[PDB]
Amino acid sequence: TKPIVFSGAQPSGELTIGNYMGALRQWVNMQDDYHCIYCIVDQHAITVRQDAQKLRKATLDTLALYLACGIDPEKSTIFVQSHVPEHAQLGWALNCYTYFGELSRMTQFKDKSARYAENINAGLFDYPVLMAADILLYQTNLVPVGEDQKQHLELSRDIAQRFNALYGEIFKVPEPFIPKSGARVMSLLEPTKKMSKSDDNRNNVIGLLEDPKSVVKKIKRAVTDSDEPPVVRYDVQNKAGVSNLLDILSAVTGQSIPELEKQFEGKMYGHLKGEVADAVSGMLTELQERYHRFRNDEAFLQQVMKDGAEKASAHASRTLKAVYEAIGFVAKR
Amino acid sequence: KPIVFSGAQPSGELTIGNYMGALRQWVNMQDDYHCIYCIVDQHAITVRQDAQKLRKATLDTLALYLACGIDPEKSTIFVQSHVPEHAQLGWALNCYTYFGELSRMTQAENINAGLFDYPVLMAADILLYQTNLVPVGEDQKQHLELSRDIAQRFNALYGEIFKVPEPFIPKSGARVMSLLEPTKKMSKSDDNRNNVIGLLEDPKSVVKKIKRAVTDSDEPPVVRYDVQNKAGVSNLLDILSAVTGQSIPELEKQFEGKMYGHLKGEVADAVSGMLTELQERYHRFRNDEAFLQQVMKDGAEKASAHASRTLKAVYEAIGFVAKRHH
Ligand SMILES: Nc1ncnc2c1ncn2[C@@H]1O[C@H](COP(=O)(O)OC(=O)[C@@H](N)Cc2c[nH]c3ccccc23)[C@@H](O)[C@H]1O
Ligand SMILES: CC(=O)c1ccc(C#N)s1
Repeated sequence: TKPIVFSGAQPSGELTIGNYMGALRQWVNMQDDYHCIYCIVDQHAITVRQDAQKLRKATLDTLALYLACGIDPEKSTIFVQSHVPEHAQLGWALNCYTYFGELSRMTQFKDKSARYAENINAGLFDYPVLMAADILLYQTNLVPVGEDQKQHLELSRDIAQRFNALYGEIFKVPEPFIPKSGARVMSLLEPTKKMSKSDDNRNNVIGLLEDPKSVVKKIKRAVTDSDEPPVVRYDVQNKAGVSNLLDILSAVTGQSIPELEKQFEGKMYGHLKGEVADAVSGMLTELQERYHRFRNDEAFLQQVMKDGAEKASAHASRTLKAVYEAIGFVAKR
Repeated sequence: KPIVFSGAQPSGELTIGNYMGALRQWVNMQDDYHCIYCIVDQHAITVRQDAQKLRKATLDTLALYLACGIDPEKSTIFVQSHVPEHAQLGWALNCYTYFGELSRMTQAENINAGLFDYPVLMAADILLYQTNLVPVGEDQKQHLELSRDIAQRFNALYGEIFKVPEPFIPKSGARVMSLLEPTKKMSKSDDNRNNVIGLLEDPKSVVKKIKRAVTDSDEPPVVRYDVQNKAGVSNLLDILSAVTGQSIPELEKQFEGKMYGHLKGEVADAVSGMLTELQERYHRFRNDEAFLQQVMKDGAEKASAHASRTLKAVYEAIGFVAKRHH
C-alpha cells in the first residue's frame, strides 16, 4: 500500500493564492505518488464565528475549488470533516495526552485571540488537538501545509509519539511537506504579514475566485521599496514586496528565483508586476472556468461528499477502534 | 415525563452512603422520570490510569448500577464512548464556550487539555438528551451552571434547540457519615477506607469497620440521637434507621439500658443483611457477559436515537452541510 497524505482547509474566508501555493498545489501534485486524503475542515472553521448560510455555502465553494484545482475524486478521498464522527471522538481522547502549556503558547491561538477579543472560545484554544486527530486517524505519513501550520504539525508528532510510547504502534508519526516556493505568501500592501483568507483589507489578497481584472490592479499597487535604481532581487529582509512578487511568479510559472532575477536584469518593477499580473490572471481565469462547472453541479458535489465520507470512515473507524482498545474502553457491540 | 441525566464514573467503588442516599432514591423514581445513566469512560481518561482496570471498572460500574435496581427496560443505561454524539456535540459547544469560563472553574502548564476542557463535554452529555433535571453534588454545581449558560447562549443565537437543564433540588434524607470522622460525610473518594463501607464488603469486613466506628465517653453509655455531642452514636443510629426504616425515636426506645456494642452489633447485621441481595445480584450480573453486552447495546441504541436528533438540529443551526448517508 502507498504512504498516506492528509491535509485540510477551512470553509471560511475566501481561499487565496497563498492557500494554493502553500497547500493546494502540493495536494494536486501528490495524488498518483501517494494515497491522498483531503478534508474540508468545517469543525475547525467555526472556531471563528460563522454565519450559518455563509458556512454551508463556503463548504460547497471549498469542495468545488478543490475539484477546480485538479483534486480528482477517482484518485483522492475528498470529504467534509463533520461527516466523520471519529474526528471529534479521537480529538477528545487526544485532549488527555496534550498539555495545557503546549496549547497556550500556540501562535495561531495568540493571533486569532488578539483579532477576535469578543470570542476567545475553547475551540480556538483546542484547535491543535482536533487537527492532530484529523491527521492521526488516517495513519498519515505526509501532511502538505504552509509554513504557518508547522507549529500545529509538530504538536501532532509530539502527541503521536507520546501515545505510541504508552500503547504501541497505534499511530504513524506524520512528517510536514512544506514547499520551497510559496510556503508563506505575503500581503500585497503589508509584505511582512502573511496573506490572510479573511483580511479586512481586500487589497492585501489575491483571492482564487476574485475577478482577474481586480487582481491585476491589486498586483500593480503592491508595495515594493525605495531602491535606487530599482532592482528585481529576492531579499525578504530588505525587499519584502519585490521578493513576495518574485515568489508568486516563481510558484505560478515554475521558473526559479535565479532564472527570474536573470530575466529581469536591466528591468524594474513595471516588468516584474506586468509578468506577475499576466501569469496570475491566466491561472485564475482557467481555474474559475473549471470552478463554475463543478460548483453549479450539485449532484456531482453530493456524490463526491458521499463517496469521500465513506472512504474516510473506513480508515478512521479502524484507527479509533485501536485507540479505544489501547486506552481501555469497553468496545461498542 | 421529565428527562433526568446522571453521569456514573467508572472508578469509584460505591458506599452504603451512595446507595441508601441518591441511588435508592432514584431506583424508586424510574417510572416518574425518563432517567438516563451514562457510564462516563471519556471523562475517566482525563486521569492517566491502567487500561485493563478502566475496562474492568466500566463493567464493574454497569453491573453494580443494575444490582442496585436500575432497570434497563425503564431507564436508559449506556457507556458514554458507545455514543459518538457526545464528542461531536462537545467539539461544537467548545466553539460557543469562553476560554475564560473554563479558566475561571474553581478547580496549569502540565495539566492535560482534557482536565481543562471536560466541563464542555459534561455540557454536551446533558444537552444531547433534552435533559430537564440533573442531580448534582456541591462539587459539580459550577459545571451545571456552565451547561445552562451554554444552552441559553446557543438558543439565543439559533432558536430553542436545547432544554435549559435544572438541578434536581430535593435530597435523599438518608444521612451516612464517615465511621472514624462522623462530622465528615461518607464519600466514595475518601482516602481513608476505614471511614467507608463499600457495597461489595463481606460480613466480617463490616463487623470490623463498625466495631472501630467512633462513639463517645458518656457514662453510662446512652444510645441517644445528638449530632453536636454524640456524632458517632448518632451516625450509627442514622445508618440503622436508613437500612431498617425504623424511626430514630423507635431505635432510642429499642436501645434503652443498652451499650454501644449492642448498637454496633445490630448496625453490622442490618448493613450486611442489606448488602446480601445486592451482592448476590452483582456477582450474577457481573459474570453474565451476554446480559451486560445486551444492556450496553440496547442502551447505546436508545441513547443514540435521542442524541442524533439533538445533534442534527445543532449541526443544521450551525450550518454544516448534512452528511450524505451510504
Ligand atoms: N499566506 C499563506 N501562504 C502559504 N500558505 C498558506 C498561507 N495562508 C494559509 N496557508 C496554508 O493554506 C492551508 C489552508 O489554510 P486554512 O487556514 O484553511 O487551514 C489551516 O490552517 C489548517 N489548520 C486546517 C487543517 C485542519 N486539520 C488539518 C490537518 C492537516 C492539515 C491541515 C489541517 C494551510 O496548509 C495553510 O498553511
Ligand atoms: C467533547 C469535547 O469537548 C471535544 C471533542 C473533541 C475535542 C478536541 N480536540 S474537544
